[PDB]
Amino acid sequence: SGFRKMAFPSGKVEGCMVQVTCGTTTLNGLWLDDVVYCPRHVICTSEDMLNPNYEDLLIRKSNHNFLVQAGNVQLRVIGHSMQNCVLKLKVDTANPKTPKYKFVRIQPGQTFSVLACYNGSPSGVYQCAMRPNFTIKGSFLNGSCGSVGFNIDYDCVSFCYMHHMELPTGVHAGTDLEGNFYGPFVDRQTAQAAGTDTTITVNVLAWLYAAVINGDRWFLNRFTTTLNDFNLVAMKYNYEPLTQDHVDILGPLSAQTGIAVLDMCASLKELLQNGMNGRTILGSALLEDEFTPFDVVRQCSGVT
Amino acid sequence: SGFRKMAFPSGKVEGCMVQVTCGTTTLNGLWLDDVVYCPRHVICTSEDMLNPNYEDLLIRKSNHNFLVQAGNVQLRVIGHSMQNCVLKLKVDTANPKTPKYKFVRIQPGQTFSVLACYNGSPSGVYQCAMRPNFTIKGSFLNGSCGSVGFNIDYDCVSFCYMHHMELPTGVHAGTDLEGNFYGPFVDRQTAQAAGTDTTITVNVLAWLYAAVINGDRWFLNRFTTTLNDFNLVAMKYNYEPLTQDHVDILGPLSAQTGIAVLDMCASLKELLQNGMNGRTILGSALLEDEFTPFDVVRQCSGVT
Ligand SMILES: Cc1ccncc1NC(=O)CNc1ccnc2ccccc12
Ligand SMILES: Cc1ccncc1NC(=O)CNc1ccnc2ccccc12
Repeated sequence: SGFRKMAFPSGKVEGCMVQVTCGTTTLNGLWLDDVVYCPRHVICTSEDMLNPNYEDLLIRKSNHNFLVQAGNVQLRVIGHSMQNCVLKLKVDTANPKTPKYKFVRIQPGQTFSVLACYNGSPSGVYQCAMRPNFTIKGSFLNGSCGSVGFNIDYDCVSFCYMHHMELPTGVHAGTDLEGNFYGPFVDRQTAQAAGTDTTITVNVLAWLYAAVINGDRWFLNRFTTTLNDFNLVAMKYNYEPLTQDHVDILGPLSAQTGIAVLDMCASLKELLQNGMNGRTILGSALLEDEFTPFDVVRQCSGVT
Repeated sequence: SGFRKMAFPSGKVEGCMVQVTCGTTTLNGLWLDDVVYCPRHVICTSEDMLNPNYEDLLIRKSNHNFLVQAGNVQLRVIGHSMQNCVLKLKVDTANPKTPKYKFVRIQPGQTFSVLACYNGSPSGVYQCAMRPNFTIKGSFLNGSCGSVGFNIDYDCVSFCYMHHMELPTGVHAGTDLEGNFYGPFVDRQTAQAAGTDTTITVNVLAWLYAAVINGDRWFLNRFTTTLNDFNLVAMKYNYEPLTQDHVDILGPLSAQTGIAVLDMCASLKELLQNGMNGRTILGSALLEDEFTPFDVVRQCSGVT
């Protein structure tokens, strides 16, 4: 039935997007209840970003300096406060489109959808994974800051990410909705080392299970391996070591296909050692790692 | 700044999704104004699909046999009619969430977003291209029929696709919103030849331009070619012949990067003849063809 890099339907998040302007800086804000959440660097100019003292910069700002616009209507700001790297702008109006929501701090290797916005307007939606090095490989231009990452469980939107920075390497960094950066990144225009990015092994295996379910099975072999043998190969190819927790999470996929997790590990071991030999898996010529075992189950069962 | 397979924000389409049930068959409908559009095979059972006489099947159906539910509310059906392969159910209530919309019949090689739905509920959104052989490589399970493909220009939703069939080959077929199938496909569970699928050359070139803009330039070479020389190579590798119209559409990308279209064709010629040599372009190990020149411009400029 096909397998696609699917994002969650973004409607519930679109109704929360606002434009936040402070001075000459305009970025996106997330309006939930009577609070607008945005990156605190909205108070910075291009030159302030080199070494900003956010506490000192914010002291020169009053409620009337934060211009919040939701579509064509202006929100009245009645409070402002900084929480880690996010500003919380209390407005006098609760967002009538506020969905049921939670703020969650996701784990590296987990996936989420990103609603890229400019001037408080949504332009696109795509599915991302938080890399093991806590960066995301997104698509963000000047003005995209404040764009959010989220997951949806039936009617509840779990916000997990807010975009803040583009590192000199072209990868992206941001925070959870409490303003805490994922990784060692800071909201300062300085050289920031994004460590070694490893491949999310459990996700590659989940995607191999999705491939078998959807017809792609050329890579299945007559071999098996052990967790320790597989991890020797995984280390060599900069893959995250596979744990018994990862094996357990792959349990439903192993049960559905009848292919034991360690047998799938042996297929992955051979793909790592021999490459794809000019072939593809689910329309890809590389090992895809941005589908969790939960994503594979969800897509293969049609969870709405 | 990164480059992602971005879909349009699906909010405007989510508010149009309804569940249509006829007999024991349930699929998705598109509610716009006082009309619900759905595949006419909603009137078929599993056995009817082998050789259905839609006119005869529809005659045994009355307005009260079509159960349309939008969320938790039931729509009253006051009219029903078949237009090509779609049923148009006139309801007594205009959809209050009807966006500004158009029905457009896209060209092969063009792209669009798909809002996959089950029981009238959205589960995911992904970006597709209508293949040159008029199939789409989607992600659709039982119940996904009636899910729609669309494009968005500021506030206007152009609906281009409605999902109808999964061919025995695992690829998908459907119609425009007037019920006309893309390609030679019929809404009958029979063997249907999806012809040779070619690579959308103009899209690969547009994606190579996106790669250069975003930093990936290893594939740029000291060579040039002509349209005829390039098309000899394109024919050998089952690529669509490049025309002067395609060169003209790539004009803005050629202007932005300073790389002439024929020079980009020479890079593509060498990638076709020599492969990627174990390297990647925009995180892909194959030549991506599901980004039009318009998509590349839109994403690189941040059109909301
Ligand atoms: C440009 C971009 C693209 C993708 N993702 C993120 C960004 N920008 C950043 O990393 C942060 N940049 C800025 C933070 C605060 N004030 C700023 C004021 C003027 C200009 C830039 C500012
Ligand atoms: C299964 C699927 C997955 C992805 N895309 C499409 C489909 N199904 C089809 O091609 C059409 N199938 C059916 C059309 C009408 N009535 C039907 C009644 C019972 C069962 C199936 C019916």
